[PDB]
Amino acid sequence: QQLCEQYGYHAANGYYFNNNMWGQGSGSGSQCLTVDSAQSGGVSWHVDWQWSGGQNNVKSYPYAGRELPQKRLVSSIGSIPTSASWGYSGNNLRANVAYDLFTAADPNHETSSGDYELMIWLGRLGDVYPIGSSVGFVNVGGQQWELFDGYNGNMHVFSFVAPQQINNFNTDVKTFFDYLTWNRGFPADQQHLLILQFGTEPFTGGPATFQVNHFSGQVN
Repeated sequence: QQLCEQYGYHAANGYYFNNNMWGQGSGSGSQCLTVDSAQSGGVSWHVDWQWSGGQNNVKSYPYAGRELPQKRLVSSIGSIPTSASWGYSGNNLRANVAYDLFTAADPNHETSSGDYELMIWLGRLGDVYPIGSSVGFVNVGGQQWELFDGYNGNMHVFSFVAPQQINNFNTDVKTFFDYLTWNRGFPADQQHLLILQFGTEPFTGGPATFQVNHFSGQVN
């Protein structure tokens, strides 16, 4: 499946993919997401892109996501085992590589995509910035991260950013949720987990390829 249109979309075997060129209007370029494998044990895919303009504007967030038929209360989730293997190539890369999760208390959350957004940046290429401000370094699930805290509209956004790129990553994402409820006031018995996604936010550069050798994730 080759997904070049702005919102070309594929789903199979419990995973979905979206080219997700939502910011294409803030610059110029092209992008195609190709699905290499989509199985119940995990997915494989890559996206090719070239992007220019809008120096500090995200052009897209191509991703694969785990299908979540029930939106579970974080306090009800035993674990979120996930595994990711990726690589980047191309010139002048300004992009990140990140897990993206969203939670909300009501299903009809009106003015935003979720009460909370939780990102985990495995990659940070070039001078690119998460939302909010640094609150320092924290240790979660066997790794040290720079935690960013901020708001994107109504949404409270927590970004755990790896100080050097992590190309092969295994964790339980519930431990990041635990960190947030023990230390940053996250209300675990009110927020339902809406989304578990993984991909790349390009800003500028290319011709580039973000290669996902393997992604898997579950909400248990």
